[PDB]
Amino acid sequence: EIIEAMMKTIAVDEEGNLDVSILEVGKSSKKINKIEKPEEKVIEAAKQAGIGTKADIEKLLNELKSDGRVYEPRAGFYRVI
Amino acid sequence: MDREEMIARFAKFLINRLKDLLTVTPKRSLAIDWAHLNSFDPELADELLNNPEEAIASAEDAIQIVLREPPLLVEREFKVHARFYNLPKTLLVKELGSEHINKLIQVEGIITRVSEVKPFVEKAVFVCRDCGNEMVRLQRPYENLVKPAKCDACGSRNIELDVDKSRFLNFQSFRLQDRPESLKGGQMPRFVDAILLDDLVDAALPGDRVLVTGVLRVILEQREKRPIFKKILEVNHIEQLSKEIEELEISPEDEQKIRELAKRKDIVDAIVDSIAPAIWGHRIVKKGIALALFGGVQRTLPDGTKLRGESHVLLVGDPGVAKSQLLRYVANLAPRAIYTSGKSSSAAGLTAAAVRDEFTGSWVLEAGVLVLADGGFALIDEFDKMSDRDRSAIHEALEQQTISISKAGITATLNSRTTVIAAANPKFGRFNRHKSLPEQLDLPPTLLSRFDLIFLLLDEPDEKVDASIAEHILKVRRGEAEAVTPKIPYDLLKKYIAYARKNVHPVLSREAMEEIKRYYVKMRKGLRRGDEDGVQPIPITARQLEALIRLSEAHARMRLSETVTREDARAAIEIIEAMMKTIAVDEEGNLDVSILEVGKSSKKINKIEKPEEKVIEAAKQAGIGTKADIEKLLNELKSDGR
Ligand SMILES: Nc1ncnc2c1ncn2[C@@H]1O[C@H](COP(=O)(O)OP(=O)(O)O)[C@@H](O)[C@H]1O
Repeated sequence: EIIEAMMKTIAVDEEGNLDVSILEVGKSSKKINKIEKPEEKVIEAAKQAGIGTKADIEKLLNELKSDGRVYEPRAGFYRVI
Repeated sequence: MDREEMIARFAKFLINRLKDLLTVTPKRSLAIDWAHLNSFDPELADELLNNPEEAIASAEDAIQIVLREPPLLVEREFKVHARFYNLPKTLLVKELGSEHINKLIQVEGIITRVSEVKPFVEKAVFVCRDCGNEMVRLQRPYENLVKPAKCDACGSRNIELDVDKSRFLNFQSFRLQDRPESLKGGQMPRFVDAILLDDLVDAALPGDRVLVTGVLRVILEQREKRPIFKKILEVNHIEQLSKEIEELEISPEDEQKIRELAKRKDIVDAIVDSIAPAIWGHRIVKKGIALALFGGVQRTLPDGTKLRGESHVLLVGDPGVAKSQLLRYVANLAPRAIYTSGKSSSAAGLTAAAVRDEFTGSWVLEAGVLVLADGGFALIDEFDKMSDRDRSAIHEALEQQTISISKAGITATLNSRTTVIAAANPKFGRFNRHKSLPEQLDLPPTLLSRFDLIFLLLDEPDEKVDASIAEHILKVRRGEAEAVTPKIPYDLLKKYIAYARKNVHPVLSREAMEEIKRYYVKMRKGLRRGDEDGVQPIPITARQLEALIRLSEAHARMRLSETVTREDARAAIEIIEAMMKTIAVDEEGNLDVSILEVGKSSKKINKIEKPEEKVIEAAKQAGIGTKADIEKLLNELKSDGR
């Protein structure tokens, strides 16, 4: 009951994934970052695949710049590395 | 004390030992035995351990007289260093303390660090124009800079060094640590820095078992206190340790029960169940580790090459499958095992590297876990998180079993004859069954071509396999007897592995040769016809054929059989076929992963795909891939600039 009440008050995931180990959920996080990682796939894959909203993909491509998943030498054009 | 009398006593004991030296003139040293001197003159041999400063000097001048007096006397009286290789007691690096200072000791261990061939001046003649030219202030190579404050002859202070008349000698400083084979029980890698002189320099490499016997000297490196700050063993003689002392020994009463255990039925099943009894399942992984412990025969061909005799294992899987625990139980079960992590906690944590010492700033070659465990095992946990320097040298240490470093003024090659039973974690958190192994593994694709066994300890939810592991963990926590205890005790099994890796050397038989041949040709043409008009898949490579023979000989050595029985070669096929499913089979067809990938499809699509608003549409109606697949294809192409 303590373990059950802990998982409920945390809301760790929809399917109860162990986000405490990877800091990512399979459905809402791992599936999106797997499909995400001129600008061919930056504009096309964001539309025909329906990966997410404009604000949702913006934070993912931003975090991809730090982890090394999206590289863009120039500001006008952005690419995925 | 009675130095002149000791010279006469040394000359009395000195003559068959000096007789062969009288023949060989270029020999610049003389190997003298302490037990021989103890038989001739026990009181003289006792002074060797008590006052080694006056004993070595008096013995050198004494044997010089025993050299010039008889015939065949050399013209130039070359320096004859008294090398006492044998001693009545053998000390340990951990047992060594401040009590044995200025005493002739014989400490055993393994060399980890070593310096270059640094020349040092023996007779430091200082050039003083005013006066006092040939004056010598005898300095030792480890000692600090010696400089007189004033000339006693004329009172001048114009002091300088005369390196034209100075007689320089060779000098090398190494680090002797505890042997990880047996002295690792103390769990303290204590070190005693030692020095080397002429005929001792370049006499041993790092990661080698040596038995040094010298005088324990001291050095006042710091001026913060009058007492010494660091002790340095002045090595008088160096010698590599014998085989019996550097290998596991078995009692004669145990040699009978080890042979009795070999005659016991289902010996293979007993050893598999005896390896990590706490963890549930993974019997294929347990048998694969068992084949790695009883490594194959290592033979050398007369053509110069040496056939490999090790089987490296890699345990890839999601977190929570007790893949790190499997590297623990084997760490204590294996005879010579160094349990370590992939994290580069030191400059030479994984592979031997070069680092400048803190004493004189000179680069010293420090060994690693793949060097100290030579002729043994090295269980590397978290193999996917390694430094770039270690990742570049493991490609050679796993196949050629050599580590050739030629940087930082240190050029040499080591012997990395270790069985790397490693375990890596996927860089995506959990391993996906829809992607190949190097796609989710941080290890390079060429590095995977070295491991003979790669098991996938994946986590799969199933009511049958989860209810068994749940009740098994409960039995382990409850303290159940048969749930934690092995069928073969760890103490006896540790000797059983050393007995097989030393005495039993199986040889291939005609029955097993036909089984290895029929299996290799059976895999051929398994999937090559599939990917026609392009890169045809190679289901099995000749590299894996050598790995199959190593596993077939591993199963014969585990049974303590001097021949590879047809049943032994069949057992290695099941383990290979089981790994096939993990990689290169039962996944993207055969040839999967291989060197880099199956290519059957990926490579095939690569050649077809090979201001870009037109090329995205061109790939659409081409039908080579869906809009989602052709999207992810160019992300990997943009990664390499394509
Ligand atoms: N077959 C098994 N039997 C018993 N315990 C297991 C088994 N598989 C996984 N475990 C459990 O997994 C937990 C973590 O093990 P660990 O060695 O840390 O795996 P990893 O390092 O991959 O996370 C342990 O508490 C252990 O009890």
